[PDB]
Amino acid sequence: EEVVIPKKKTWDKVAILQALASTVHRDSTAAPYVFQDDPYLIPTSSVESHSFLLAKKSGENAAKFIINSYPKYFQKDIAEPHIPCLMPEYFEPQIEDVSEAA
Amino acid sequence: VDVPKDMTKPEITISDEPDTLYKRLSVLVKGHDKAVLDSYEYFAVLAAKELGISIKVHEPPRKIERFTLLKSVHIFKKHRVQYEMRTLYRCLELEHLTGSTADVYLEYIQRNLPEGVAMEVTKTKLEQLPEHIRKPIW
Amino acid sequence: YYVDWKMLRDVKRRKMAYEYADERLRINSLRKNTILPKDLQEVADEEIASLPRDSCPVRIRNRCVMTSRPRGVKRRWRLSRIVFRHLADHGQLSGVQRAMW
Amino acid sequence: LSEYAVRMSRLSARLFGEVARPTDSKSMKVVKLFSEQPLAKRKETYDWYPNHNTYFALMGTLRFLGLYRDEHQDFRDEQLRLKKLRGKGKPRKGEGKRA
Amino acid sequence: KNRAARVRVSKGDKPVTYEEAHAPHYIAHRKGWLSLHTGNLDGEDHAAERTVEDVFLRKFMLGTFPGCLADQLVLKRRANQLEICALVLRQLPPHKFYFLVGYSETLLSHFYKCPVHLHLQTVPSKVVYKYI
Amino acid sequence: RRKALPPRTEKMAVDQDWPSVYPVAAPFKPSAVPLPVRMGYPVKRGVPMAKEGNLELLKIPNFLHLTPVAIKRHCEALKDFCTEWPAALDSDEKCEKHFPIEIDTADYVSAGPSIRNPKARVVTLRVKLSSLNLDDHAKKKLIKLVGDRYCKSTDVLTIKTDRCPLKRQNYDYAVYLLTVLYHESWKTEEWEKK
Amino acid sequence: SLWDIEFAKQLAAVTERPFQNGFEEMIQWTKEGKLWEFPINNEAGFDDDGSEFHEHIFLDKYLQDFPKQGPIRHFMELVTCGLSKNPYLSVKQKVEHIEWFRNYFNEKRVILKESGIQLN
RNA sequence: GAACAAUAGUAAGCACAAUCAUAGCACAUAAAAACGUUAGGUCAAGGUGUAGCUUAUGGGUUGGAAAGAAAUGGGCUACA
Ligand SMILES: [Mg+2]
Ligand SMILES: [Mg+2]
Ligand SMILES: [Mg+2]
Ligand SMILES: [Mg+2]
Ligand SMILES: [Mg+2]
Ligand SMILES: [Mg+2]
Ligand SMILES: [Mg+2]
Ligand SMILES: [Mg+2]
Ligand SMILES: [Mg+2]
Ligand SMILES: [Mg+2]
Ligand SMILES: [Mg+2]
Ligand SMILES: [Mg+2]
Repeated sequence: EEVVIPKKKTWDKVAILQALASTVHRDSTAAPYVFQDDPYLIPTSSVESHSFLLAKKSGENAAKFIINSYPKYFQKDIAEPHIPCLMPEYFEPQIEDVSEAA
Repeated sequence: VDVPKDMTKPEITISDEPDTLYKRLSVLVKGHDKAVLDSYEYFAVLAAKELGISIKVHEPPRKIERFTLLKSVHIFKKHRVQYEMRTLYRCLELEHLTGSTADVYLEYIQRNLPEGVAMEVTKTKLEQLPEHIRKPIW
Repeated sequence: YYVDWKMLRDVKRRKMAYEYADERLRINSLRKNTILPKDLQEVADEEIASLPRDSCPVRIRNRCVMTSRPRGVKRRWRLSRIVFRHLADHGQLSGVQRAMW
Repeated sequence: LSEYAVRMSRLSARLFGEVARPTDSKSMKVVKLFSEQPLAKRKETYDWYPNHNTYFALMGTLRFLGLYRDEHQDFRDEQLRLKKLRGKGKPRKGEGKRA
Repeated sequence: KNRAARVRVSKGDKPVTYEEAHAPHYIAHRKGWLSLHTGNLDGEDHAAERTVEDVFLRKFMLGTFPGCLADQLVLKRRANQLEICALVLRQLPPHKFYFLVGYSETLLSHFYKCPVHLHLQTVPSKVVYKYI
Repeated sequence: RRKALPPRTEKMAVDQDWPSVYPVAAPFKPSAVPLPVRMGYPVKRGVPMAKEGNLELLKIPNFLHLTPVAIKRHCEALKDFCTEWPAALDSDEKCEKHFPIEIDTADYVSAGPSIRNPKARVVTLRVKLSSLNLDDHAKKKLIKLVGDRYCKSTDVLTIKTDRCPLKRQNYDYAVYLLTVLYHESWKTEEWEKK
Repeated sequence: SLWDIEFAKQLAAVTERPFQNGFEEMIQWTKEGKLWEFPINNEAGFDDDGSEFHEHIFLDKYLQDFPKQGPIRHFMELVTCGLSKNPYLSVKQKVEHIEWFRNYFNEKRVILKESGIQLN
């Protein structure tokens, strides 16, 4: 009659992180987060800003190309949750003789 | 002057399930240096006082693990090199916690945990009695 | 390649021990007991002797990861006493410092 | 030691999941054989040595592709080139002893 | 004479860094550790894996950025994400620097099955602490 | 072509908010830090090195993203997620009589790709025998059934379960152990009369 | 359907943008699965095939195909007790050990008969 | 290359010292101890310049690597 049990609140795994993000707005004298904060790497013009992002994406794609071309160098998994996003992707079909499965 | 509007878009729902109750929450943070632990303790108590948790803080005794190795490469045992590993502990005690309050506190605690320290969390879950012990006769 | 032919043999020994771990455990369960009659214990001993030599966990040697030094290694870091000092004196290992007391 | 205490201990072991009937210490070893993981199955044992072949192959492939620059291998190649130019190279297999 | 992690004094004209100018017995007294992780605590485990990952990162980054690296890297391990801080001489164009950092951020992540952050600080030259 | 860009220090406003530039943990980039800080052992005729190119400042973990203003701003948004602790259990005396069962659960966090910790499966159960419906014979039988797991000075029964792989399985097994220990303490068999 | 994926990738291209804050970086990585689920639990991602404590502690239901009064029960109760207290093995893995014992005992029939004690 | 009631000595720097650690000082200990001497020890922690092996000085399996005529160094046990 005196014991009071409150109810629980269920939220998404990223809802609290979005609540944290809502507190901080965009800075005035700060470069966008994707570019390196070092002044020697801070872009000066719009063409330089586009070129730096394009070069970084080209390096990311080149690394992914090596990862896909040599899967055996990344087959060993150390992370317990087994995140599949970082696993190499296979371009070869599994079955070749069976027409239906090929 | 360019402040965005309507930036707060949370998704909070109140489930009908009773909230979990906790008696005592012990947080033992272990590290190598003392300045990092002191700053972390100040941050934790400042965060807890705003939420109204009445945090208790005390410093458990440190532990120093020492070992000895050969100084030279091939043959010199009279001369040795001794290495030391210090481990300092800080204990934060929380009392009268709820399931959601503990979760939201640990969210702001663990996300900002320093790289050079680790944390052990002990929870005293509160329950009244199981269903088979209320008033049974075999 | 690996550091040494000895390390290349040791990793094969560890792989074989991992492969034959369960079978050896099951056989030893039949040898380390007194409830079972002694007639089948001799057959179990023959079966465990018929196993490949590199299957027993007694052949593994805890060598250094970097230099494969058979002795003078620490189990916590799996490194020899010299590589450990070389890495610690550069400050590359957290919490490790010269003992002064 | 009484029959009542023996029965109490036997029932306590049964309810706690321990060994019910009395058994000898030498036969108790089989209990520990299964209660704990074997040495050969431990992660600190079967994953002691990292796969040096993977690291070496990946680094060599990156060096050949043009991403990693291995000073040690470059020095080895330079010394081998200089030795071969001097005149003492690697003999062909099958002719070192006979030819 | 002690010779571990000790640069011998020349006639008085060689440039040395702050980390190099301090003997290993000054660790935790005047200079800190180059890497931070929880594996070297008292009741923790998985220290050899962290050490081998750290040394592989050192050797990989040395070849990844040849001749432009100023000093030793800083490897911070904080909640499953690994931060790598480096000081690099401004010898390479930013176009190539962004290519290299984008390559590494994905290669190391896919190799160690964990998120990584890479931060570079450009310096005009190596910072001199003692006599130069 | 070489370019040298001045840092943000000349552009930082005096009253500009700090958490906007350091929202999360950062490697302490000197270009975005307007505070001139000298760290390092000074020379006999020199001064400690400045923030530019100083490895000492980069080695240490920076708390620039955890200033008190940022902490207050963050906790103002986090106040919406927590629930209010009931005031009916201000003192532990009422908590003992309302929720006599105590479940000690251990949680660990460590930096690295792995999450499994063998000490996470440990769940401890603490029950005060003064809050149960045990009779004299039931209490006397239960004390001897549990043995050393129950103390006389404090009169608190403790259950230490680690057999189950999962923490939830260990908790369920502890509850089952408590249930069977309570139930079988009331059954009197034929060997009790001797 | 291929057209559903074709329309979904167009939506994904518009929704995807370069990160402006580390908070957004962490949100996206957490949703993808790279970041740990806070608050961190050492059992996240592992469910042990959804088994409970009664699939681990209680294994006497697998000893039906054994002599009840013979030494086989005395031997197997110890291995069942060990498996129950073993947290490193799964319920299916213990089934393999007990089935291997069943197969071995039922295969070695001459020795158990010659031992002088009747066994099944 | 020096005379303090001063006669050619200024001197960055490395050493010494100070500081640091043995959770308060002081002491003590610990730590540190430059340039060089002993072509001192270590190709067998690891890589290595030079000179030598490639159906072998390379790579694998099995079985053996004793024993004490004798001398000596360092420790434990005692001779009460
Ligand atoms: Mg070698
Ligand atoms: Mg001078
Ligand atoms: Mg003192
Ligand atoms: Mg003194
Ligand atoms: Mg000394
Ligand atoms: Mg001194
Ligand atoms: Mg000599
Ligand atoms: Mg010699
Ligand atoms: Mg050699
Ligand atoms: Mg030799
Ligand atoms: Mg002798
Ligand atoms: Mg001696």
